[PDB]
Amino acid sequence: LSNKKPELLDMLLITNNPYDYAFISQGETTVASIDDAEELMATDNAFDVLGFTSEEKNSMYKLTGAIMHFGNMKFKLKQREEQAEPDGTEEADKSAYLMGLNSADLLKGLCHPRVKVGNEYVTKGQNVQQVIYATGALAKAVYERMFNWMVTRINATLETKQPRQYFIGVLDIAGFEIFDFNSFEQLCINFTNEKLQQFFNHHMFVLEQEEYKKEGIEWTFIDFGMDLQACIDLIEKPMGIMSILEEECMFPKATDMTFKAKLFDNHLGKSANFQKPRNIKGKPEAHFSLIHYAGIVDYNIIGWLQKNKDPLNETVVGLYQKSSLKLLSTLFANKKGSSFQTVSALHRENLNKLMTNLRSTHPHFVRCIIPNETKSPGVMDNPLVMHQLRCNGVLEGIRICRKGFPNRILYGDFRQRYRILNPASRKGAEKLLSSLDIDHNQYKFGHTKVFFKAGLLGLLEEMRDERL
Amino acid sequence: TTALVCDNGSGLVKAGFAGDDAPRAVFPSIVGRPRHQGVMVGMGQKDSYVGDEAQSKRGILTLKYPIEHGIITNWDDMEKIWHHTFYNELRVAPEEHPTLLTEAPLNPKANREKMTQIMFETFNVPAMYVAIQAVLSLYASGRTTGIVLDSGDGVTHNVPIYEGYALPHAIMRLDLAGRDLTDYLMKILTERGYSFVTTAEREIVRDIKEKLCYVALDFENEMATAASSSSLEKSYELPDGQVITIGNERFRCPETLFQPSFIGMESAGIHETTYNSIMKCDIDIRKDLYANNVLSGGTTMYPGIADRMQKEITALAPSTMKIKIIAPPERKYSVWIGGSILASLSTFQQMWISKQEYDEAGPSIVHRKCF
Amino acid sequence: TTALVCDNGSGLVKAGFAGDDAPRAVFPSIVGRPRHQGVMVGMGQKDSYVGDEAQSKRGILTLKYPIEHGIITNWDDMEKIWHHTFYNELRVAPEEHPTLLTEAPLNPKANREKMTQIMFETFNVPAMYVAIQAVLSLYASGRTTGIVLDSGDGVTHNVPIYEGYALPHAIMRLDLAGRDLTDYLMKILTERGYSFVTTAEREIVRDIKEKLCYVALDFENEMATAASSSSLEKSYELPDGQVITIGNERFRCPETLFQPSFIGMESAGIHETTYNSIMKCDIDIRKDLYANNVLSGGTTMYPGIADRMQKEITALAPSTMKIKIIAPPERKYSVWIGGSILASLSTFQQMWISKQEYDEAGPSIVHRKCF
Ligand SMILES: Nc1ncnc2c1ncn2[C@@H]1O[C@H](COP(=O)(O)OP(=O)(O)O)[C@@H](O)[C@H]1O
Ligand SMILES: Nc1ncnc2c1ncn2[C@@H]1O[C@H](COP(=O)(O)OP(=O)(O)O)[C@@H](O)[C@H]1O
Ligand SMILES: [Mg+2]
Ligand SMILES: [Mg+2]
Repeated sequence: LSNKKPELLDMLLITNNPYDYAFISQGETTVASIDDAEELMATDNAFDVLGFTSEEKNSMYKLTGAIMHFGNMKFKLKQREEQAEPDGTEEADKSAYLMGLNSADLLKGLCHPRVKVGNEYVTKGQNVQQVIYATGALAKAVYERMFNWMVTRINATLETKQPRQYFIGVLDIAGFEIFDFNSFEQLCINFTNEKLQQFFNHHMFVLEQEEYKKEGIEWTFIDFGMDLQACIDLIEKPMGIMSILEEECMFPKATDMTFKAKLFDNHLGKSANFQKPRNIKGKPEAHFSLIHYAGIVDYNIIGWLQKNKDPLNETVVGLYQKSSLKLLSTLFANKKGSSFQTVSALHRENLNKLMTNLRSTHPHFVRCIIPNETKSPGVMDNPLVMHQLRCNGVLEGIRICRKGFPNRILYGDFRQRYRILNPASRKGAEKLLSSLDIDHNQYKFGHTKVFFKAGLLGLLEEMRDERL
Repeated sequence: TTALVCDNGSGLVKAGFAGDDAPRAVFPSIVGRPRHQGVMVGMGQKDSYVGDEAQSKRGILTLKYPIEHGIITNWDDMEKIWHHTFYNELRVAPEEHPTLLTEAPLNPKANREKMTQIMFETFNVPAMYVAIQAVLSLYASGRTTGIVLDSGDGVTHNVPIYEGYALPHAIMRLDLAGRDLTDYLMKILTERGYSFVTTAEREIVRDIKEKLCYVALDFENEMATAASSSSLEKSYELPDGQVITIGNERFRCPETLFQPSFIGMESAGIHETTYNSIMKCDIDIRKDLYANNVLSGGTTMYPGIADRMQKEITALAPSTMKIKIIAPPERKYSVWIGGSILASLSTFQQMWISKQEYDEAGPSIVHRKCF
Repeated sequence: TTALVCDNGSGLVKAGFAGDDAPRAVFPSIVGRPRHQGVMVGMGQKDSYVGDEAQSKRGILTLKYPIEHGIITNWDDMEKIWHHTFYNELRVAPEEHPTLLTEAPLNPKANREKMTQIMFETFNVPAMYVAIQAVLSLYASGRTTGIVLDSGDGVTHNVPIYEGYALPHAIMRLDLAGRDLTDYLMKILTERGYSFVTTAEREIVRDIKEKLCYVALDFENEMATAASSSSLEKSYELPDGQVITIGNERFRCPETLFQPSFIGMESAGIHETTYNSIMKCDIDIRKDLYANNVLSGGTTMYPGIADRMQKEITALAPSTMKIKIIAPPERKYSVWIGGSILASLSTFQQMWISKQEYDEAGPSIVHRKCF
């Protein structure tokens, strides 16, 4: 939308006003503390001198302009019939020219989709709401496919033909983001971070059990996965929130109030995690609350049904496959029904793919936090850091570590160093530790590493310094 | 668990997995046997041709419909049809696929009992369920109220639903359907010189009915128009030649649905049965039923049936109320779409009749709390 | 703090906060259960519809009034009504809000005791109080003397008050009220061929009674006029068309209040009970009582009831006496306005029944000095 590149605006038929497009105007038009012109220059400079040429960059700009253009058709309902017909056959012409498609064919495919029954083909009637959902699904799908194609092209430019063995993975995903107006996207992010925390806890339990088998003694051999699986079952398992939303999307006459009513009828009191919303600090409104790993989070219901439906039209996809553009590359391949497609299902399958990819590699966890909301390192807000630490589970992780016997020291080093606690190999170490007035239940004897309860070593060493 | 959905219907069998918007296999419910002797030795013809192959061999076989009006009358043909559907068409193993079966209202309970017995003991399905055609049709239309008219090939029935609550005392069933229309088409074509007697010519007359028949908005005026002008005459291609010209018989055949006295029936037309069924309901829900008249079934696909029925109902209904008839393009496959939608719901998972429950409760499990 | 002024009444629950000018939430006091079975699965209908929601589903629900004649007969339904009123119509948590309840005179002590127990236990209100529906109506009229006639839907009582001192021995209670008028209208509508039997059609007949009925100045003259002329006939449109015209049955329904023998009752008419209660009092306070006849309640909203009542009472009263009837436009909501005024008084703050006092003195504390 910046005006410093008139060629894109000219070829994309853009009026330079963000308020003229419903896909963009419903949010924030512009903000300060940013100059998108410099970012555009950086991005198109990167695109120019790279593996690929500039004609496909122009094609991508055309595709994003068409995506902007889809938020303009009217689709007035026909008289005495539930069928929907278009009114503004101008933006449709622009979109067809941008994709190289036929405007009449695109309008006919949108208004009258065709489905193959048995061995023949039949048409389906669709009112304004169904075609609106279909065009929104088409726009979001083409955007995602364009992004995936760009990522694949960058990757194909990147690699070199040296043999590859046992790669090293680096991942960065946002954490337990919590606002005052939590919604469906926040729920998805929280679910992803919940799965990541479950994976971390399972890895820590595996390491602890490996240490126990190395020492031959198991202490509290209960897996920590069940301590956290309750929220995942509330979210992912059948009869959960996602499944109820998915089945409500397909119900004939379903609204958000009905969704909340069914959630309460299915989970209020049946599961400990689910609970009624709370009214604190004068928050706008809440509908239901969950006790996540970081604490109590309250969500909002309004808008979930509209943003979860993903009805992907098939005749429009077939039209896309016949364009004179990159649409063939984007839509090269396209069994659950087209209508029975939801954002939640795709998110769940992508999360499962990510988890099954990550399970094969040994993880390494790095936690990053922001100390100050502003850019001044001098001052750092205590509540913000407390909330971020609670979300990241560093305190939870250290408490899990200290729940068992984290204090382990070598026997010979203990014998030759800590004997000064009360100044005057296994048997000698045992005699030395039993001669220092130490309760037998607090420690556990082994062969190489001795298990000590938290705090015993600190008290032993702090009194040793006094006796020096 | 990719539950299976089937729709035996009448005259057409359509089946496919749940979660889809289109049946994967549609073929007539016809079983045929050879009637001649056969002289060629070594080819080894099979003793029965079932499904679509019987239409290919239509000229040498004797086609038989295992169901007359909803009720199965020849069961062995029904195991044959179900085996064909499960193996030759879908290529699935029914040992791990729950099956949803669709059944018409107001039928003998022995029919449902035998369906469940066949499903559980012959094919060994882990679970199954039997549902009503009209409720599934109303699922597929995205509605929650409105009287729905389901006219297929075996039986025509109207079921009024309001806010998801059925009105069983107002459910009406009429046995007039497509097969009677085909028989009347033969009986009315025999007066022009065209005689169709064999069961193979049943299919030709049915094709003529499907391709060249329409419902007229008016009858007397249309008869006067056809009796003078020749603009209503069309020609048809028989599978060997000798084109035939059909005149006023193209709109006289579907008039049986509105004038059932043509075939000697005593009842009234569908336009009157629907109005009576609406009037049997409560006075506080007649508005939504009037404004949400839903059509389904293959027989309701005649060009111009919706306009004629709307005109007749408006003539019957009070003049101060709007009348709206919903006729989507996919009336024929609406019931299967509704069945797939219902089977895809997660709240339906606890309404299956499991194998253990069936073994515990006997064949009479169908009519218990589990429907 | 703020106090809540409720008015259970009979057939209409109206509630709000103390200090307001009009009730915030007014809705019928009915509870409806689905009498059918429900074929659509997954929707999950609730098993009980309460309040004005049950009015939207009159065609699939049966309506039951938890209050028949002033007294509460079904207590679970009344608890549901109260929960709905406190949590949906007002959306206010009652744990920190005193409530002011109302009830009719001459009711069983068990009703009041159970009302107090329910209020103190189920909802745990900090304080509560019960007031007579006639004292509040006198408060809302800006008066301090004169009788008041609170003819509602369940009961019709006439409480005389002079100079703020009530006369318990002259209180007359009559059970003829709006519900009996609606039933009589049902009975006499069959005379014209219209049959209203279902509980849903009770609401319709009530609507005709509210809209078209009026009180005639002279019964016999109007009988002669209606028989000969036809200018009294008006038409009403039913929820499904088929407009109905009611003639002589227009002023016959509210005549039962003045001619109780129509519905088999033995007691005298409202005009006669008022005069009897006037003469039941002393002789030095009859002038103010004659000159300050106050009317309230929903049933007193018929056009021309005040003129007929004044004519009858003037015929009964001595010729040298002045008669005035006070009929403000807001008769129906007068009791709630009076209750809000009473709860807003500063001297009333010491008359609440505290929770500690209830726990110390048992449910019988209400009949004690703390009324
Ligand atoms: N286009 C059409 N015009 C007229 N009649 C049709 C048309 N298509 C199908 N039919 C009639 O509908 C019948 C098929 O009914 P069907 O929908 O299969 O019932 P079911 O689903 O209960 O088996 C056929 O017998 C045929 O006569
Ligand atoms: N304009 C009117 N004409 C005749 N009857 C009316 C009118 N308005 C209300 N009513 C009757 O009054 C009744 C309402 O009385 P109401 O004051 O609510 O009694 P309560 O105070 O006991 O709840 C209704 O049942 C209705 O039939
Ligand atoms: Mg059918
Ligand atoms: Mg009252």
